[PDB]
Amino acid sequence: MAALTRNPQFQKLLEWHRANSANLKLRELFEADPERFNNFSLNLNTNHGHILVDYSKNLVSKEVMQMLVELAKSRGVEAARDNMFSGSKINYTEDRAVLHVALRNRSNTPIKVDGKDVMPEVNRVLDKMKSFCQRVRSGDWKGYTGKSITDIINIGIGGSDLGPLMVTEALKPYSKGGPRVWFVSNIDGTHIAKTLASLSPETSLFIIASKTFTTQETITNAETAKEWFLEAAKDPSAVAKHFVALSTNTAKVKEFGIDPQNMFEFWDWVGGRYSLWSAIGLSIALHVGFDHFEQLLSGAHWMDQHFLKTPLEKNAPVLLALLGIWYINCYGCETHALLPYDQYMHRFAAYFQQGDMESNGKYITKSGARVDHQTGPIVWGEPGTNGQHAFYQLIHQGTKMIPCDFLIPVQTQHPIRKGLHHKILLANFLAQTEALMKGKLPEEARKELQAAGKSPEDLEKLLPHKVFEGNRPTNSIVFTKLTPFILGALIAMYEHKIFVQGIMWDINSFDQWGVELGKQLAKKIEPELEGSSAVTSHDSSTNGLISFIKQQRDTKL
Amino acid sequence: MAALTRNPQFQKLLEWHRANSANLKLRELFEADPERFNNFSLNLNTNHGHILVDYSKNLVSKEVMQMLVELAKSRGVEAARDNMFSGSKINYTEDRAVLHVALRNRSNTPIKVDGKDVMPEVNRVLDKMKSFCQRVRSGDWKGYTGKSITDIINIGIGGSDLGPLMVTEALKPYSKGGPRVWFVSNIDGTHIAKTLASLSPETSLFIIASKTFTTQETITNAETAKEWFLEAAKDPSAVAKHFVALSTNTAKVKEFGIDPQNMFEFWDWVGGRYSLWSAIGLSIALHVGFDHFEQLLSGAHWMDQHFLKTPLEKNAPVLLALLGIWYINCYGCETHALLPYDQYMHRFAAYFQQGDMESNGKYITKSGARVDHQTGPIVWGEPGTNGQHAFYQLIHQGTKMIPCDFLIPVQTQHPIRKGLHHKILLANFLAQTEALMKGKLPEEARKELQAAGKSPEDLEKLLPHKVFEGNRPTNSIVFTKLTPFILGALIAMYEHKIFVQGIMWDINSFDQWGVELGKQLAKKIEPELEGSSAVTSHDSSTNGLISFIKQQRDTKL
Ligand SMILES: O=C(O)[C@H](O)[C@@H](O)[C@H](O)[C@H](O)COP(=O)(O)O
Ligand SMILES: O=C(O)[C@H](O)[C@@H](O)[C@H](O)[C@H](O)COP(=O)(O)O
Repeated sequence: MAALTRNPQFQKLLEWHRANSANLKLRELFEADPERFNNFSLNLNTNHGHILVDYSKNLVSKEVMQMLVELAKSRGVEAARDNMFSGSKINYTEDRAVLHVALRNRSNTPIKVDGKDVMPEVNRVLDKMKSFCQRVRSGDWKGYTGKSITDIINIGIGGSDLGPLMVTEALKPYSKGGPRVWFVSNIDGTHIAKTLASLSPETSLFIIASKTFTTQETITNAETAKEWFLEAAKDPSAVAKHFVALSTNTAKVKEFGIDPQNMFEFWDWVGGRYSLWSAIGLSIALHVGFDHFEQLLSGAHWMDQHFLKTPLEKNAPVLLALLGIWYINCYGCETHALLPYDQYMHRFAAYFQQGDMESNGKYITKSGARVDHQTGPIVWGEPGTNGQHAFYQLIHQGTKMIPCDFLIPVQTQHPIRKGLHHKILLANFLAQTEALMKGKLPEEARKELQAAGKSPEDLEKLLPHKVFEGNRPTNSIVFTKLTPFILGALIAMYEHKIFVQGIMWDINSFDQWGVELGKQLAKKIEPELEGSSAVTSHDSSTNGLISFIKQQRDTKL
Repeated sequence: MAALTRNPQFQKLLEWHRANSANLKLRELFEADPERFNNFSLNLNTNHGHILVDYSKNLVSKEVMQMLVELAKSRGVEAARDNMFSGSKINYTEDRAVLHVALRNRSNTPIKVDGKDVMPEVNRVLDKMKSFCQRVRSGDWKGYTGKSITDIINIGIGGSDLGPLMVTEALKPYSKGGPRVWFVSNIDGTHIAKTLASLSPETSLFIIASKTFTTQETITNAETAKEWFLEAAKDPSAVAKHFVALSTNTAKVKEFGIDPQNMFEFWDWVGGRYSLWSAIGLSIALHVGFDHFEQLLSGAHWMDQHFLKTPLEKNAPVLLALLGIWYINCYGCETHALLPYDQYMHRFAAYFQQGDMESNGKYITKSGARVDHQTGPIVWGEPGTNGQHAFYQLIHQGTKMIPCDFLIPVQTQHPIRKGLHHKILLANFLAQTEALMKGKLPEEARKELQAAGKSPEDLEKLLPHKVFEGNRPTNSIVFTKLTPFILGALIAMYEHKIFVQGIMWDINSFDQWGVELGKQLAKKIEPELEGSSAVTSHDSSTNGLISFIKQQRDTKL
């Protein structure tokens, strides 16, 4: 047994679910209570736009929410939160603080690690980033032939890739006057090859993004970039004009051959999947300008303050977390879908697929005991409206329960045709959650079949296929506009959702020991692939696949 | 109850699972039997490359596979397949044939629908596509000001978008000397707006891809494109040089104002999510050339013939389907991950997320019974190695069982640094499935921590976190090279896997009444967004969300 399952508030919740959950029907919940939306939503005013978190289309009553809040309290969420914010070493397996909140601490109130305020160094690096952004964006920073930089290439993977990629994509309209940004991440040589093919060494600046500065994919990609660069420049001293580093590892940055003044530092208490707020966000700041980067940080700071100050029962990330606990630990739902009705947000789901799954895909608790309950869900999704044509069939008429978060800005960045496209986009956003809740009754579908001129036989056969059970719960998250500030608040909101769930499960949201085995085994296989000799050192499958590779790699097609 | 659960071969399978599955341990299965790879893999020689389907790292024995094959026979898979290939109207809810196999029927053996061979019309459209491709790609086809076409823009959604998108991405190296290709799909105005900003009306050719030619997103996007075009051209006759249609609806194509000689026809028996093989594939053929499109079709034809003629026990799509049934209906796994170790394949998982989930996300059977068992899984994934740094933490050390298909070409399109990148990519591909299979025992992790220099205290604290339980099953699908032919074979293989699972569940893989519902939903909300008036006609959530939209849409940020 584990902390969560031994908790009496959890036991009460589970027993309530067993006895009563069959009585929960969304249609009836709304019919019984005209104040339902009012009581089961949060309209947050940030002073820079509103964020409406509408959780009313969920399979919860007032009683269920009360039990969930009581569980958050009795799992120590409030104390755990305060410990994060104060610099306690809550990443217990690595003995590190967890301080992405410090990166965006706009108030500059001291946050101490080992008795020392981290804010001076946070701000020093931010100042460095700002200066660098001015130099590059103005054209003052020259390439080896004296030309202004037109292209920036981030080289990094996972935490050193997805954040900057997702954010630059989401904030594309804010990039006027900024250099083009490219993201190279996969070791697959296709990635760097196709990127370099469209670039000039004279006007391209590479950003080597790596906490450790030892990740194989990133260092290999970086060395490939440098080789390509030096082929043209034929001068090792020119590297300082075209390569900068975002890292915690001064020594390995120097060994690679980058100028010490070209290093933008971060700290061990910045987790990779929580790092876009640090030096790692340099490509964001370059692309959209430092002012917009500061706005992004400020939005996160607003949400941090909301999370810190707000009673749990009306605390947005807490409520989202609690709904997830309900669906995961009581209903047994494996997945959570993120469905932004926004093309600019097209990498948002992929970002939180990392942020969520790498954080909470854990099975060992703080005491060292194995969990005897579910932890993190599989996170997935694609932007609306496309999903409606693609996998919503399964959401509407399959055999899985799938909690979905639908997200949309009220105002579009592109109000073409006098807002026609956005009107339609909004209408779909609204209609889909409504339909997921309501479904379609036999009496409704029957009349439709009759009106279509179906024979009595055809109607009878078709009817069950046209009926939708509904009762599919959703969150609707609606915000004034997707500005840098609002985007920052939204990312931070989900960061804190993930944190609350982790605390409740008694797991460490901030380590990632599960990547180690794959890395070890790959290092062993790498040298074995070279040459013609048979590999027999593994299981028959691994050996068999290697044999196939060696046999097939010289075939001409 | 339903056909599957009433089936005695299924109940035998399930009973065996209950009694025996806990005793299946992958590490031990491989140690006990050096022939395991040999007995649980298929090395397919297509004469244009090999496809190795290695299913040996699955939680199966000879006996499990025997029971699964017997179940497939009991469920009448072979007869159902033959019926699909013969043009029987197996899409029973829409009374339609299901004949994507006819689209790529290179043999030209007659396939009849309603007594009439479909092949002459299939080939007539293919010939038209070929002629059009030559004219555009050669530069002969001129725009309204007399310039060659430089950009092609597919406008379509769902089945009319994702296939052409995924395939042109996957076959990018084959696009030298072809026009740039763009995909516009979302109604979100951002999609068309950002596309048009990069284009000239003089040199852009639009492809309106829509089976019905009534889909709201597509027709709206098309009308927006046409307005933009006509603002520049100022001549309705110029539309014929810049707009073509891929459709079954001649009348609606004419209504939109497209030249009848600019219409590339397909048929009702071509499902949208099975349509890239038809006229819908025109953007593929324009981008990579008709010869490469023909190779794509040929590869699918090879796999069709494999599916049609091979005994079930050695039939690749059947075996993949059966392994899925094992994990879905016996283990209860909600999801299936597709993990291609290939950047060009970056939209492959998204494509089959649609192909699989829209096909098999169903709950009514052929008999009209509601299923009392699971149907289609949630399909998801991202290319390796990035996934290793995003969500593999959860796959390795979470609380979910997740069947994964790992896919890779032996030969890379970009053998940079003398093959160094691809070597590392292959090493990771192999290591990850080995790691998922093997895990790491407490005693193995203990020895590692001891050797690392950890104190008895630090070791004990860290130990449980370093343990990998393993026993996580995978498929490895390795192919000589990702050519058009091999890609075609791989897509068809998964199409047929989906088909087999559908037959076994007794559902219609080929309708989409949930998607049809969708296309009926937003029309009611649309007029309610106009004006400042409060909406009280829906449930309080829909009402409240509409109120928020109206309150927030004029705010200046
Ligand atoms: O924080 C994380 O999400 C993980 O630790 C991981 O995804 C990490 O970010 C990458 O492996 C890049 O690591 P480096 O920044 O050290 O190159
Ligand atoms: O076949 C499918 O998978 C679905 O029917 C759906 O995804 C369809 O492709 C789109 O709604 C576009 O429909 P049109 O091609 O008619 O515009």
